[PDB]
Amino acid sequence: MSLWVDKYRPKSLNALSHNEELTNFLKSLSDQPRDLPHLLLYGPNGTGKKTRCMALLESIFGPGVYRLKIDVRQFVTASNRKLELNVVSSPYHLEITPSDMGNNDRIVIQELLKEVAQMEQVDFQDSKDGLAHRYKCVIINEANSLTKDAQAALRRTMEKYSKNIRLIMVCDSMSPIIAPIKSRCLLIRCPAPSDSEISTILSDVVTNERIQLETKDILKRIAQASNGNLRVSLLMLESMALNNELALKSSSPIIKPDWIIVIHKLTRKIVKERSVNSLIECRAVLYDLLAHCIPANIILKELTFSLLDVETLNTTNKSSIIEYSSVFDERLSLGNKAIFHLEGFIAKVMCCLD
Amino acid sequence: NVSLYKYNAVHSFRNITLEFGYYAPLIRKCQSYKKKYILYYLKNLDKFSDIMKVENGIDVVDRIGGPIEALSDHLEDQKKERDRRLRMLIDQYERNVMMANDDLEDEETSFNDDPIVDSD
Amino acid sequence: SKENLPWVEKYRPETLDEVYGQNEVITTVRKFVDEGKLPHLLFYGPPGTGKTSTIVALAREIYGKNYSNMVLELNASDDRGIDVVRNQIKDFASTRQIFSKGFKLIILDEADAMTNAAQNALRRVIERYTKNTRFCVLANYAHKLTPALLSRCTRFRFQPLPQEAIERRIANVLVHEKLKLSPNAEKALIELSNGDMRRVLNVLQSCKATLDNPDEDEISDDVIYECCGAPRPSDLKAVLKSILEDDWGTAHYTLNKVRSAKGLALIDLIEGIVKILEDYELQNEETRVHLLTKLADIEYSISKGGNDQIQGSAVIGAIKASFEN
Amino acid sequence: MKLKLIVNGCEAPDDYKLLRTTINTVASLRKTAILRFNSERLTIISTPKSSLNSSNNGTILRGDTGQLWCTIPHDVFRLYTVISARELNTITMECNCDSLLSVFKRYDRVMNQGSSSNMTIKLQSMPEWNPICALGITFEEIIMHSFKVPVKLLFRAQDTRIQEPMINYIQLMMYKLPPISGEFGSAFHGFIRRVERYSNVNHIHLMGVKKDDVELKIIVNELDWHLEICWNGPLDSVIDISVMVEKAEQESSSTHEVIIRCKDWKVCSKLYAAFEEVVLAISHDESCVFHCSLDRGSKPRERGQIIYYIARSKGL
Amino acid sequence: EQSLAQQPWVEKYRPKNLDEVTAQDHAVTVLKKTLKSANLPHMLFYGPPGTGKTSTILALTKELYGPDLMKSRILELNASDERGISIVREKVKNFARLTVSKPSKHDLENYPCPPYKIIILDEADSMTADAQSALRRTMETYSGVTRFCLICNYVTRIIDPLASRCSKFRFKALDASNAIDRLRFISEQENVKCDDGVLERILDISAGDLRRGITLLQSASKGAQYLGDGKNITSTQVEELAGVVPHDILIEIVEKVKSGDFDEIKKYVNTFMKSGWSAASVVNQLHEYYITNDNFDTNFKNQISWLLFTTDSRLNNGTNEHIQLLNLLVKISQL
Ligand SMILES: Nc1ncnc2c1ncn2[C@@H]1O[C@H](COP(=O)(O)OP(=O)(O)OP(O)(O)=S)[C@@H](O)[C@H]1O
Ligand SMILES: Nc1ncnc2c1ncn2[C@@H]1O[C@H](COP(=O)(O)OP(=O)(O)OP(O)(O)=S)[C@@H](O)[C@H]1O
Ligand SMILES: Nc1ncnc2c1ncn2[C@@H]1O[C@H](COP(=O)(O)OP(=O)(O)O)[C@@H](O)[C@H]1O
Ligand SMILES: [Mg+2]
Ligand SMILES: [Mg+2]
Repeated sequence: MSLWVDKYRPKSLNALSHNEELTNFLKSLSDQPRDLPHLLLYGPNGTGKKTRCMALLESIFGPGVYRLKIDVRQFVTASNRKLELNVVSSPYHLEITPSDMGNNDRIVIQELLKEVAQMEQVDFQDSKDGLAHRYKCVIINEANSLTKDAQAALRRTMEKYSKNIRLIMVCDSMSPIIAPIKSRCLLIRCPAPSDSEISTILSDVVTNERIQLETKDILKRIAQASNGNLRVSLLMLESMALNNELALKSSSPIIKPDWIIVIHKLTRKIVKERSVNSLIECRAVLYDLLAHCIPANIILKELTFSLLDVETLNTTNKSSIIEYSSVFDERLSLGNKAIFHLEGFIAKVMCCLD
Repeated sequence: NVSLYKYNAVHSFRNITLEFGYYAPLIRKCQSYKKKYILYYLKNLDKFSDIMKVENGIDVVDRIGGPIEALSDHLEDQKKERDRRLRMLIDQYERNVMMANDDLEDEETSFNDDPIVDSD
Repeated sequence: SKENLPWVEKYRPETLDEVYGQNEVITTVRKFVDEGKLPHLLFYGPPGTGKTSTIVALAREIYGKNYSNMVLELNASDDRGIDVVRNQIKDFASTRQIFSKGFKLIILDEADAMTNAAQNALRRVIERYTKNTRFCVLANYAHKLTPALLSRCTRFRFQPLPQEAIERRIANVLVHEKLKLSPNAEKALIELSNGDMRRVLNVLQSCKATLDNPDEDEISDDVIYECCGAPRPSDLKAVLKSILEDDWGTAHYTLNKVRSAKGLALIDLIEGIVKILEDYELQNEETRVHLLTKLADIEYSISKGGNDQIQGSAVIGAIKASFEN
Repeated sequence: MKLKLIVNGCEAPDDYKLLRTTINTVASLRKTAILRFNSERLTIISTPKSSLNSSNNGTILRGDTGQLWCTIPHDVFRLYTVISARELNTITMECNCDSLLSVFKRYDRVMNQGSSSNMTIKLQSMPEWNPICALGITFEEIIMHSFKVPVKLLFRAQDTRIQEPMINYIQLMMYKLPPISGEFGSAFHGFIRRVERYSNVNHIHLMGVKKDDVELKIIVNELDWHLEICWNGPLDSVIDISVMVEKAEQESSSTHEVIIRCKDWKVCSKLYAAFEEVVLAISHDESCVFHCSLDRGSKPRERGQIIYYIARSKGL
Repeated sequence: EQSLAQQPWVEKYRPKNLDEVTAQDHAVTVLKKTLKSANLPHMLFYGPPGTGKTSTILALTKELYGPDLMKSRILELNASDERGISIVREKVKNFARLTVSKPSKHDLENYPCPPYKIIILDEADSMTADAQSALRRTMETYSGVTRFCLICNYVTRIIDPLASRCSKFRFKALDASNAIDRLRFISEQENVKCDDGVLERILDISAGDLRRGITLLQSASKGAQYLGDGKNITSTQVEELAGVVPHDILIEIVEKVKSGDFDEIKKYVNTFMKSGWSAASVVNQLHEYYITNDNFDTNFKNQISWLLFTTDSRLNNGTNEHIQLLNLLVKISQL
């Protein structure tokens, strides 16, 4: 069947079970949705932002928002480069991820979204006389990944055509969002669930799946290992249950993403040996990680925080590590090729440790 | 494509690179192994009804991008295989719409109380 | 029709006698046309110094009032690729005059926007048809011009407008309009002009608009500052004094009050303070280094937006640390 | 739920042509069509609100708002055996237009060959598969050719939700188009199809102005030059988050205008070429209705009706 | 009634005429007197987000021409449109060269109808330098029948020749001192009941952006209406809606920084980032706390001001919030 992440996905505002204040605020937003402003939900990845957006859409329109189909929209660049984008559509709303088009994301904003904003939605009234108009809802996934040009192109589209369109953007951090876009949106903070709420959800799933649990401490350990990511918590719960014949025990290992263990091994190697050859081996590991399309900034963050957890290191080493991490994160943001900056960070760490 | 057309689930590419690309294949591989074991036991002979729903040729059970070996026209062929599996997925969903729709709750019992009559 | 025009275009010089601040260049070109020995010309200079006006006036003097018939003018708004150079410019330069009126004139305004290929194609066109045609190039950035083109042209530099020329032009505008300007207002206008006549004319038009009764009201420096929203010298002096003498809290409060009084922008205050400090007598040279580096960094950061209060505190701290040396 | 029907093309060819045109338009307008079989008439409906059509989400992606309704009097069918236990013995189904169109095309081919047989249609329960049934269709070819089409029945609650649009008749201006069979038919047919000469034109602005006492115009402003097309020939005039669409103030009491899409205009042209009596109704900045009427008498008989409602593509 | 209540408050209360524009009188006076002088120059509006530039230009065009004539006298282009060099050299040039359309008798009797068109280039700072250069002589040559209006947030992105050609108008930041009246009028129109000082708090939080303040007020009004208790809105609710870190959390962060233990700071920051607080707001609050504190010396304040400036610049570059925040906190702890 479907993965437990999607199997037990809440489908309504009243079905939510953590961050009750956010649920109440969302319900207040849906009281009079006629004048609903553009929304920008920001929060840690995997906390349930898309789920809450879908719940709000369901409250405004109904369960039909969850009936989703996929279409392919074709775009042509100036150089005639033909490419395609996936548009997820429901009878009441549309879903797009322009960042999938990289530097061409702006085209998606200039051609597709604008057109959607320009075409007023009207329909014959079933009972009353005359047409009826309803604004279209559009969701922009990974808003923080948009290039500055696409964000600039969004401005007048949001303003002029507010009657026909209402945007709901979702992001993990607002730092890459340009100030004009933040000015045009209602900002909604989405806190991560606490360990207790994650454990409660996992225990509910366990009860539903008839999985024998030795003690509830296993769920707490899984929640701790997930670092507040409920999706990861559910995925590891399913993996552990399947690998243990649906009978979890305190001795059952906790499965973590493979790249995370790889980064931990890289950190251990960096701490142990510091030399040019060690740096070349670390570069090989970094290139292997990048081959799997892991973002460079995520790699840098994971490596930095893995290094900071090493007990043998002292305060000065950790301070130098965080300094270098900040500098090279800025370099990555302003750079073109990530390998230079990751290798430079590792070299600086090796110099400071030795 | 497989997820969208078999489980009505939409996931971002970023989440696939980070979480799903490793966890989902492992789960599907474990489910397939359990299904094979159960089938063998039955041949040699409801609780796990969600486990034998995995199709051998349609469900991905391998880590996306291969294993991360770090510290422990192929592209054309892969695209052709992806297009083929997408065609099969579209075929599986094409008939589902006409076959039945959720619509709303109605008096289904009364509908059966007035059955079609065909005779000359 | 001229009344409806903006002052920047309404007061465009029509004759070479109306171009001020370029006495040497103007005299040279006037005598060249008097002797009928015009060479290929390059006019290099910063914005709003009179290059386009000067060249158009020279064309008018050479060809009277029918210059449009034997002058080929091209600028950045037109396409000037290699094909254009090969066909249009070449055909115009290789054809006889309309009525045998001496030589033809080709004006390439804003030639620094032309591509390298077009400039390279222009070399032999300029050289071969020198007898029948003369070329005039205008530029603000010489690094965009190829060495060959620079070598082929006689160079004339349009300096930033001197103060006296600006005063004479302002007097002409004031007599034209029914406008009165105060000496302090004129001094402030010249100071903010930075040698650009366009800025002077635009600010004067805005000041006239600001007057409730321009028929009798006189423009004061306060009117100029209001129209431009720029800080007064007293505000800059007070801010610098507070930064260099008072404590952090007092300096922060003083900066906030001075900015909130008239909604001043931080970049304007930074520029004014930099100008003031450029004349300061510093006995330690590292202070100048730190001031310049930190203030340039703050200006660059401001150019991209950011947090205004943090930037102001950064300016205060940078000045204090630099002067602590 | 017996639905035994007999169709013959050699008797009353007007009815057969009307049915063929209705099925063709519904097939070209949307993938699936609703069929209501009443004790008095058969209604063929193409609406985006149908269960199968709403899946495509045409309304929110391409503005598919037009609604097509066709009424076929029971006199068209030689045998009309419709017995049901609902209001006025009404049986509702949702069929696929492609298969029905293919079957009717084959029937037309056979008829053109020279056969004079009859087509028998019935509702059957296919054991192969809102239960899904089959529309068994059989006919002879001078050889008993039989084909079956899947069909889905609808409940009373589902049937009642599909309602015909109602327009404000008092605030509606109707023009009687010249007959196609008349001397002016070709001129008006060319006039309607004129805008098709411009490939890049997507919207057309229809206007009707009093002062044969009315005139009709088609305006195009999507080109580099303003374009106006005028018909100077004779033309007689017949005497939730939902919000109301904003209507622009009328320029004058005797001018009615509306902006629509070119595809809807092509459909209207096809309808005009199909039928004889055609009426164009305009609701200023609101909608355009194409009404094709077929008249037959014996005690006048029921009037065959085809109504196509088109919502405004843009505001005025 | 529902039709009017179908718009967000920012668009619902967009100024209609130049009289409704607030706090920008230094330029509004000139623009208004242009209606009588008919001597409109080329304009360069520049200023921070949500200060009334687009609203001002739209109101000016409406007052100059009117609902009917505007459609033939105005050409608007913004970032959502293609604005390459070819566009500037063909479409903008063609419109600038267009003959002035004949006003109708009603237009002449009702509106001044100046004898020129207007080309508006909103978000002009997104245009390339070459495309900007392509406008230089088009603006001068056709100034008799066309006037240009460029609008931007970053004036340095406009090439110097274009800035010289255009008369410059700087839109000031809208704060609790110059924009309070408009916000109070908007609240009164919507019958929003709030405690004394709430509007000033909203304006202070918005930091020069009236659009953000209006959106915050609308959110607070929606929350109050949903609650339906009849009580006045409070500053705490406004702060919570605005994403302001609670004072107790900031105090905890300050004590952690004062402790100076790297591991405790790391753990606290890791737990803190789970809530999702925006790093910019935390940095701004820390700057306000430290710079205005009387318990620290001049050297500490200079160093912390430079550190905060560096961190804010890095964040503006679009960096990882967790890393930058941890680095800033560690640096402050080592001071
Ligand atoms: N020397 C001058 N004497 C009088 N007015 C001047 C002078 N230079 C500029 N102006 C004024 O400023 C306007 C613009 O002058 P231009 O000659 O077009 O500027 P420019 O030197 O061409 O700068 P660029 O390179 O085009 S940005 C003229 O129409 C005059 O009103
Ligand atoms: N000066 C002002 N007077 C009245 N309302 C204002 C003012 N400035 C902003 N607003 C409000 O904020 C909304 C947006 O105003 P805009 O004119 O678009 O701001 P802006 O300067 O264009 O912001 P940018 O530069 O596009 S991010 C308006 O519709 C008003 O509701
Ligand atoms: N209140 C809740 N109860 C149960 N599960 C939840 C809840 N909120 C979120 N989830 C789970 O978290 C998973 C990921 O949430 P999602 O919205 O994709 O995170 P993101 O904010 O990164 O989009 C979902 O599969 C969902 O099942
Ligand atoms: Mg010039
Ligand atoms: Mg704007």
